[PDB]
Amino acid sequence: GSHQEYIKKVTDELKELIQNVNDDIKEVEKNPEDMEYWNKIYRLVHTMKEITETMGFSSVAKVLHTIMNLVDKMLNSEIKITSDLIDKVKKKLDMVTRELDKKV
Repeated sequence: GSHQEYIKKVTDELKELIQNVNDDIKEVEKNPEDMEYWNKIYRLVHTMKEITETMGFSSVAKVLHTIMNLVDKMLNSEIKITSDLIDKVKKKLDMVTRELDKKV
């Protein structure tokens, strides 16, 4: 129904935002200290979090919140940006993708 189309539109939007974050992570991988990509990433994730809260996707929101915490620490120089820190971000983003997949 129209409501089924709505949910499909919303989940497709979330998948596009995730792909956008993955595309920026590929770039920041080449130069981890590039705060321009970390900032864009933070704002993309914040956008996704807003959507998941609206939708009541609580399990996804909690992972997104975790990613924002980590990225915020990187932005406000609370920890040094390593390969391993980037890996934990990637690992969570993949969790987000799986958890979301369960909505269709």
